[PDB]
Amino acid sequence: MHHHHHHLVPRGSVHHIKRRDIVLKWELGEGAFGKVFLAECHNLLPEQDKMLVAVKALKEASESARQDFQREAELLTMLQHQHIVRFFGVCTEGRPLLMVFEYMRHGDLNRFLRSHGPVAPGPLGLGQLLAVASQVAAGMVYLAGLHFVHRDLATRNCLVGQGLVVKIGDFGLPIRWMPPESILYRKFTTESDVWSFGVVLWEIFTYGKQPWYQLSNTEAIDCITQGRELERPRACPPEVYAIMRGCWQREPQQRHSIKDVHARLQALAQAPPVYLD
Ligand SMILES: CC(C)n1cc(C(=O)c2ccnc(NC(=O)Nc3ccc(F)cc3F)c2)c2c(N)ncnc21
Repeated sequence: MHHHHHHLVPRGSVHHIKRRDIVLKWELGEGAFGKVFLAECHNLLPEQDKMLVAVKALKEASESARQDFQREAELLTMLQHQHIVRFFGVCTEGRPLLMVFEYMRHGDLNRFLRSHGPVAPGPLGLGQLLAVASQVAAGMVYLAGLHFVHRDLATRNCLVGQGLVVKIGDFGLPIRWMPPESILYRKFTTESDVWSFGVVLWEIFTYGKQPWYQLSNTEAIDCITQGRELERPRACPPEVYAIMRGCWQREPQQRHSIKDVHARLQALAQAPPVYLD
């Protein structure tokens, strides 16, 4: 399950949290690897008595999922960046096994985009869309630097916190976000992650619409394999569509580097261009 991350070697140990220090509130969602709960966590940070956290409860026993749980926890503790979801540790005392993350109050970025279409309620402006995009790109620059291939970058896998802080996570094939080599040859690299970033930029600029929404799953596989490109969104300035096109070069080695994509988005976010649909 985590074999593609074998070159990543953990330094220190995973942080352990006592079960009685976690107080579950209510389910936030579930999906692939178990239920996720909002909870209060005690004695985690020396400054605060209690704080809000998101807790993932492992469903299996197993003991194949237990070995995978330990490796996953070792990898998550290695990821420390302003734009990567913050992992606090595990609770391994009894069943179920728990993973604890910093709570992000505004939830997933896909739902956030869809509810702020054409926190401060209302439509996100160009500056805000560029700030979201720049933050996701900053997280992807960090993962590329670590040689960590995400494999499922999409707005549904990003979280929004206080003050519109955006962080990348992975909550559980995502064919519509994949380049041809990933669909056809299962080749997942820093370059397939940059292609998925281009699709995330398209999601941001369409306010969370599904890529290839006009097509069935089969039609979308065929279109990606044939090389058809997603259309420029109405809210997307020409400068931003050029970034998307750079991410979508058919040849992986011709795609723009995430460092340059991030730097371009930084320049545009600190600007932004005078564009009106
Ligand atoms: C949308 C709801 C239900 N939700 C999920 C929250 C999580 O943080 C969460 C849930 C389950 N697994 C992970 N795993 C993870 O992110 N792994 C991971 C991270 C970076 C990376 F590059 C690769 C990775 F595999 C984290 C969450 C929150 N923290 N706040 C609010 N809602 C949350």
